[PDB]
Amino acid sequence: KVFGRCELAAAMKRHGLDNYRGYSLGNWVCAAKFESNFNTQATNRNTDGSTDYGILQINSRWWCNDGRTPGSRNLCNIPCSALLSSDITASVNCAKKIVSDGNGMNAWVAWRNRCKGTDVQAWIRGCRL
Ligand SMILES: [Pt+4]
Ligand SMILES: [Pt+4]
Repeated sequence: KVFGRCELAAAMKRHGLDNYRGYSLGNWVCAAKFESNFNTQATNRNTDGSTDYGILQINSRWWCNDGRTPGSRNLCNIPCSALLSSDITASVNCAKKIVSDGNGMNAWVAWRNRCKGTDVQAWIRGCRL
């Protein structure tokens, strides 16, 4: 599913991401925009053999099992395919674990490079939240 910007903001808010570990909603919407262009079915292969999955491009090296990443850790306890669903619940629950790990949202390279320190409130502007 390809989310609309405000539709996604509303689903993220409902799943408890607004101000989760101090990151306002706009940060999460911005990260999703640049990670996956709001497409729950986005996959991207990394040079190390791991793959990133879903709306927040969560990586198979640490976070999910895809059966093809030798020595992967599966910290979210979830098949990576579950992260591609039109229901964002699995992605949200896993992202909460990731952002709690010590490095906050810096774990998402596009958030670091494209969202961090920008006016992220613009991403929720005009939305009925
Ligand atoms: Pt469809
Ligand atoms: Pt909804």
